[PDB]
Amino acid sequence: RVKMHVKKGDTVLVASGKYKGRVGKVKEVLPKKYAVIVEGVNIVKKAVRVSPKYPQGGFIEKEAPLHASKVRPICPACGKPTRVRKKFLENGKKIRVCAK
Amino acid sequence: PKMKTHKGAKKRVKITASGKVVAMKTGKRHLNWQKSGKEIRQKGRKFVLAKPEAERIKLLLPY
Amino acid sequence: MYQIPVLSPSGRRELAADLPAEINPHLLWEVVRWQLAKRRRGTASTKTRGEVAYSGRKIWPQKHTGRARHGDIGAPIFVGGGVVFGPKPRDYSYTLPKKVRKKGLAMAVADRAREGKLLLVEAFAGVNGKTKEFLAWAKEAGLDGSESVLLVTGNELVRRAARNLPWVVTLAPEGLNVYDIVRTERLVMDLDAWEVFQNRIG
Amino acid sequence: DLRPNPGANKRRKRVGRGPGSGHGKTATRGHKGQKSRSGGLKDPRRFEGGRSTTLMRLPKRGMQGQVPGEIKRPRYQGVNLKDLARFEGEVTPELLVRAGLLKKGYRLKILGEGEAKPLKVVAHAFSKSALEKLKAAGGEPVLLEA
RNA sequence: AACCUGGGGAACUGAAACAUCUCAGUACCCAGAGGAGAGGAAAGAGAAAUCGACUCCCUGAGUAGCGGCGAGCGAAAGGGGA
RNA sequence: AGCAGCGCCAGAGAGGGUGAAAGCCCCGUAGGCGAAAGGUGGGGGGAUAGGUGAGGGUACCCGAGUACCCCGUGGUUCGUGGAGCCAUGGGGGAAUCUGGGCGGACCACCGCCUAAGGCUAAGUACUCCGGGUGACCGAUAGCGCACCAGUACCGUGAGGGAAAGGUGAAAAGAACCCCGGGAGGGGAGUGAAAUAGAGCCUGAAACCGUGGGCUUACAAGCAGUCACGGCCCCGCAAGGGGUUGUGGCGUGCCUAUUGAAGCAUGAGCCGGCGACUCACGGUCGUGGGCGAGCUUAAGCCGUUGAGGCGGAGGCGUAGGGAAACCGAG
Ligand SMILES: [Mg+2]
Ligand SMILES: [Mg+2]
Ligand SMILES: [Mg+2]
Ligand SMILES: [Mg+2]
Ligand SMILES: [Mg+2]
Ligand SMILES: [Mg+2]
Ligand SMILES: [Mg+2]
Ligand SMILES: [Mg+2]
Ligand SMILES: [Mg+2]
Ligand SMILES: [Mg+2]
Ligand SMILES: [Mg+2]
Ligand SMILES: [Mg+2]
Ligand SMILES: [Mg+2]
Ligand SMILES: [Mg+2]
Ligand SMILES: [Mg+2]
Ligand SMILES: [Mg+2]
Ligand SMILES: [Mg+2]
Ligand SMILES: [Mg+2]
Ligand SMILES: [Mg+2]
Ligand SMILES: [Mg+2]
Ligand SMILES: [Mg+2]
Ligand SMILES: [Mg+2]
Ligand SMILES: [Mg+2]
Ligand SMILES: [Mg+2]
Ligand SMILES: [Mg+2]
Ligand SMILES: [Mg+2]
Ligand SMILES: [Mg+2]
Ligand SMILES: [Mg+2]
Ligand SMILES: [Mg+2]
Ligand SMILES: [Mg+2]
Ligand SMILES: [Mg+2]
Ligand SMILES: [Mg+2]
Ligand SMILES: [Mg+2]
Ligand SMILES: [Mg+2]
Ligand SMILES: [Mg+2]
Ligand SMILES: [Mg+2]
Ligand SMILES: [Mg+2]
Ligand SMILES: [Mg+2]
Ligand SMILES: [Mg+2]
Ligand SMILES: [Mg+2]
Ligand SMILES: [Mg+2]
Ligand SMILES: [Mg+2]
Ligand SMILES: [Mg+2]
Ligand SMILES: [Mg+2]
Ligand SMILES: [Mg+2]
Ligand SMILES: [Mg+2]
Ligand SMILES: [Mg+2]
Ligand SMILES: [Mg+2]
Ligand SMILES: [Mg+2]
Ligand SMILES: [Mg+2]
Ligand SMILES: [Mg+2]
Ligand SMILES: [Mg+2]
Ligand SMILES: [Mg+2]
Ligand SMILES: [Mg+2]
Ligand SMILES: [Mg+2]
Ligand SMILES: [Mg+2]
Ligand SMILES: [Mg+2]
Ligand SMILES: [Mg+2]
Ligand SMILES: [Mg+2]
Ligand SMILES: [Mg+2]
Ligand SMILES: [Mg+2]
Ligand SMILES: [Mg+2]
Ligand SMILES: [Mg+2]
Ligand SMILES: [Mg+2]
Ligand SMILES: [Mg+2]
Ligand SMILES: [Mg+2]
Ligand SMILES: [Mg+2]
Ligand SMILES: [Mg+2]
Ligand SMILES: [Mg+2]
Ligand SMILES: [Mg+2]
Ligand SMILES: [Mg+2]
Ligand SMILES: [Mg+2]
Ligand SMILES: [Mg+2]
Ligand SMILES: [Mg+2]
Ligand SMILES: [Mg+2]
Ligand SMILES: [Mg+2]
Ligand SMILES: [Mg+2]
Ligand SMILES: [Mg+2]
Ligand SMILES: [Mg+2]
Ligand SMILES: [Mg+2]
Ligand SMILES: [Mg+2]
Ligand SMILES: [Mg+2]
Ligand SMILES: [Mg+2]
Ligand SMILES: [Mg+2]
Ligand SMILES: [Mg+2]
Ligand SMILES: [Mg+2]
Ligand SMILES: [Mg+2]
Ligand SMILES: [Mg+2]
Ligand SMILES: [Mg+2]
Ligand SMILES: [Mg+2]
Ligand SMILES: [Mg+2]
Ligand SMILES: [Mg+2]
Ligand SMILES: [Mg+2]
Ligand SMILES: [Mg+2]
Ligand SMILES: [Mg+2]
Ligand SMILES: [Mg+2]
Ligand SMILES: [Mg+2]
Ligand SMILES: [Mg+2]
Ligand SMILES: [Mg+2]
Ligand SMILES: [Mg+2]
Ligand SMILES: [Mg+2]
Ligand SMILES: [Mg+2]
Ligand SMILES: [Mg+2]
Ligand SMILES: [Mg+2]
Ligand SMILES: [Mg+2]
Ligand SMILES: [Mg+2]
Ligand SMILES: [Mg+2]
Ligand SMILES: [Mg+2]
Ligand SMILES: [Mg+2]
Ligand SMILES: [Mg+2]
Ligand SMILES: [Mg+2]
Ligand SMILES: [Mg+2]
Ligand SMILES: [Mg+2]
Ligand SMILES: [Mg+2]
Ligand SMILES: [Mg+2]
Ligand SMILES: [Mg+2]
Ligand SMILES: [Mg+2]
Ligand SMILES: [Mg+2]
Ligand SMILES: [Mg+2]
Ligand SMILES: [Mg+2]
Ligand SMILES: [Mg+2]
Ligand SMILES: [Mg+2]
Ligand SMILES: [Mg+2]
Ligand SMILES: [Mg+2]
Repeated sequence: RVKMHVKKGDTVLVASGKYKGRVGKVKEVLPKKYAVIVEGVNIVKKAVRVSPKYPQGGFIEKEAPLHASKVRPICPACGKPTRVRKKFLENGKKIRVCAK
Repeated sequence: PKMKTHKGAKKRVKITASGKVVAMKTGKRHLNWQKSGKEIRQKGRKFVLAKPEAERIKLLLPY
Repeated sequence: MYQIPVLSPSGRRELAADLPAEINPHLLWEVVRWQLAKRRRGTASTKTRGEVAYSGRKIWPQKHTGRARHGDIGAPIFVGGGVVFGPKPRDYSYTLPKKVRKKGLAMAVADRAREGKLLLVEAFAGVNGKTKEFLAWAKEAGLDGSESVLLVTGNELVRRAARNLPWVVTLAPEGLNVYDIVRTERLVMDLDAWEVFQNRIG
Repeated sequence: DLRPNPGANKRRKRVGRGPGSGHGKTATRGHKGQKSRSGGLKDPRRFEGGRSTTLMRLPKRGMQGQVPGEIKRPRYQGVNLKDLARFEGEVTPELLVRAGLLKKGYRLKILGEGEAKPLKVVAHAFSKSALEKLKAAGGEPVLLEA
């Protein structure tokens, strides 16, 4: 509980470091470590693989998780904080001064 | 906590208004048998002490 | 001294006062110390060789053992052992004579007034608890914020204003204490609060 | 005035002495050097020699006690008419206790040195010599009775 | 866990030995109570023709007094409070 | 998130986090909403149980092995004291208001209170549990336990009882090649950094080792010091650093002692742990407030690192005497 945070799976800006300014859809959000997967921090793992099955695993430079604080959601206007407004029934979240 | 007054010494020693300590003359109750009228009279009055006067002061302190 | 600056919608009518002249630096200190000592909380505590988990058994015979010579491990010379004169909880406060509490209080205010920083205001355009308002009022009041200010006043709304403002410390009328006074560079207090200050001393 | 430089005015000086150092008070305690300086000597003020304490003196004090204890008897407070003459009007036990030198003491008894101002002085007892001073310019209101 | 009440109840130690005394009705064993427990509406206090259940704090007071009148031990009424 | 530039919020500039030092990036903070369900709840309201009178006659009742007395003891400040009051193990043993207990033996007087049946909230104590705060600790500290500890291990048992925290921002945790059986290395590669490489931050000291400089096989020593000389090393020189050839001189440290280099004590060496404190009262000194006055204690009100109120009480203004008493004596 309460583990919830900023955004989810969608479009987001990265105000981090090595990938400052960059923008992209967050393909994953792991709340346990409070980090999210975007398209920015992607480092090269040399490892063949941890599990012997499937001989070739990948020298892949796949996406590395990223602290969920350096990424900010976004809308028609670039990079915005997140207010929330209760709809005529449900509970939707408007941006700095617009909708959704 | 709270020093207790030494009752045994209050019961036998009054401190003067200045700071002196007075008490009755010793040896007048028992040894007696027939001593010069001078003795028993000299023994009637009270006296002042010296150094231990300060010792005994440090008991009747709350007093 | 006497003549204190006063501020009102009508203008800067400079009034006067009755506060003493001689400021005893030391006396002031005593009172500041006293405030800071009463607030202390004797929360610091350690466990004596007595209050400690270990047993009581003598560790060795003490004879033809060839070892040193000991009792229980709880002994202070025994890493893990009890502490020697380690702090226990205790009260750090005392009753500083009332006469002095008043003396210092006057002298503090008096001092701040003699430097010419005591401003007795009255006009408060700051209608509600809105920092902006007070920030404006103070701007036109000569309080650019280049100086720490002990704003004393009865109005809880005026509080709301300077409350969050960093370079300012709000405070109730009876809250007057030499510490917060001396603490700040400027002192500004409502005339109604100056009346209650006058009640304790004036 | 700022927080710097209010410090104690050159004589508070919490300079407590530290006995384990190596210069000043050193190997032994502040003073010690011997034995039976280790945990505590007898009293010794009122007490120790080992011989008959100076308790050789003797209790003359009679009435020194009794089982049920103290007897409830009226306590007379000596109040000099010198301090009495200080203020002026009509001195009664009420006034002297309200502010002065009574302190709820059971009774009042004016007396002694000083010069008597003209006024009624209600007390519970008057010194023979005290009755003269006030008689020579005032009234002598004695105590109650019932 | 500790707090509480009742039944039973030490010694070291202090007294610069020690036996009364002190440590202490403490340590502890036991029975019981509960968010508390105990106490509680006078066959009271005690000197004021006064007070007005009980408990708790401040004071009274290291007073009164007890005491191999040693070491030590140590109330109550009354007054200010909850 | 530093620094420079231009802004903005603030009933919120407590704090924590984010690759380093952010009011405005994230979680919060100020301010403000909220329970179908369970618990709590006279605070507000309602209801019931219950209770409420004047004068006169009668003298029926008003707590029994009880009061009371005596023997033995306990409790209280009370240690047998002149020894009451309360309680009661043993023996004797009443009365019902013309009754009966108490006011420190006992008696009379005056006054107090109604024993021998029971119940009663609050104020009070504590802290296993939750939270908040710290001129509290920071892994030899702090709880015995920051870590799968009342564990391992020890003891028949009761019981005793440890050690042990930290890669980095991210695992990116080092594919592939080379030596090797492996372990471990060497390249390569990641990383800001790899003597941050995995019980991995920093990484001190004792202790072991490799390389270099000065030095030593006719020499006698608490191991140093003073001098001169030689060799090497920083600077042009003047100077300074290192080393030791010869000469002069020279009885370890601590403790304890009349006396120790002592053939008196203690110490293998290094690192860490380790001993004059606090509470109340007292006495002298000292800084300051007030002054024949000075000062508050619980507590109440305020505050949430604010004070104020509260004179009950204490010390002081008179002493002397065992006391009655007297009083500048
Ligand atoms: Mg598959
Ligand atoms: Mg491959
Ligand atoms: Mg004299
Ligand atoms: Mg005789
Ligand atoms: Mg004879
Ligand atoms: Mg003769
Ligand atoms: Mg004679
Ligand atoms: Mg006294
Ligand atoms: Mg123990
Ligand atoms: Mg244990
Ligand atoms: Mg022991
Ligand atoms: Mg034992
Ligand atoms: Mg032996
Ligand atoms: Mg040995
Ligand atoms: Mg230790
Ligand atoms: Mg340990
Ligand atoms: Mg250990
Ligand atoms: Mg410890
Ligand atoms: Mg207070
Ligand atoms: Mg502020
Ligand atoms: Mg010295
Ligand atoms: Mg000493
Ligand atoms: Mg000892
Ligand atoms: Mg001793
Ligand atoms: Mg001795
Ligand atoms: Mg002898
Ligand atoms: Mg004994
Ligand atoms: Mg003795
Ligand atoms: Mg013996
Ligand atoms: Mg006892
Ligand atoms: Mg008992
Ligand atoms: Mg309660
Ligand atoms: Mg109860
Ligand atoms: Mg009850
Ligand atoms: Mg009861
Ligand atoms: Mg009961
Ligand atoms: Mg009672
Ligand atoms: Mg209490
Ligand atoms: Mg007291
Ligand atoms: Mg006694
Ligand atoms: Mg006793
Ligand atoms: Mg006792
Ligand atoms: Mg009372
Ligand atoms: Mg009361
Ligand atoms: Mg800087
Ligand atoms: Mg705040
Ligand atoms: Mg900064
Ligand atoms: Mg921040
Ligand atoms: Mg909130
Ligand atoms: Mg809701
Ligand atoms: Mg609600
Ligand atoms: Mg209930
Ligand atoms: Mg209910
Ligand atoms: Mg409800
Ligand atoms: Mg209630
Ligand atoms: Mg009804
Ligand atoms: Mg009627
Ligand atoms: Mg009749
Ligand atoms: Mg009859
Ligand atoms: Mg009948
Ligand atoms: Mg009948
Ligand atoms: Mg019955
Ligand atoms: Mg009786
Ligand atoms: Mg007894
Ligand atoms: Mg008895
Ligand atoms: Mg007893
Ligand atoms: Mg007792
Ligand atoms: Mg006896
Ligand atoms: Mg009986
Ligand atoms: Mg009858
Ligand atoms: Mg009848
Ligand atoms: Mg009858
Ligand atoms: Mg009748
Ligand atoms: Mg009858
Ligand atoms: Mg009597
Ligand atoms: Mg009568
Ligand atoms: Mg009575
Ligand atoms: Mg009854
Ligand atoms: Mg209660
Ligand atoms: Mg807790
Ligand atoms: Mg360690
Ligand atoms: Mg360590
Ligand atoms: Mg744990
Ligand atoms: Mg874990
Ligand atoms: Mg072990
Ligand atoms: Mg075994
Ligand atoms: Mg052990
Ligand atoms: Mg790291
Ligand atoms: Mg890891
Ligand atoms: Mg990890
Ligand atoms: Mg390896
Ligand atoms: Mg490499
Ligand atoms: Mg490298
Ligand atoms: Mg390497
Ligand atoms: Mg190195
Ligand atoms: Mg490193
Ligand atoms: Mg390596
Ligand atoms: Mg390895
Ligand atoms: Mg780090
Ligand atoms: Mg080694
Ligand atoms: Mg070796
Ligand atoms: Mg040689
Ligand atoms: Mg050159
Ligand atoms: Mg030079
Ligand atoms: Mg030489
Ligand atoms: Mg000597
Ligand atoms: Mg030798
Ligand atoms: Mg020997
Ligand atoms: Mg020896
Ligand atoms: Mg030694
Ligand atoms: Mg040896
Ligand atoms: Mg050693
Ligand atoms: Mg006290
Ligand atoms: Mg002291
Ligand atoms: Mg003196
Ligand atoms: Mg002093
Ligand atoms: Mg001076
Ligand atoms: Mg005052
Ligand atoms: Mg107190
Ligand atoms: Mg109020
Ligand atoms: Mg409050
Ligand atoms: Mg505040
Ligand atoms: Mg006096
Ligand atoms: Mg004279």
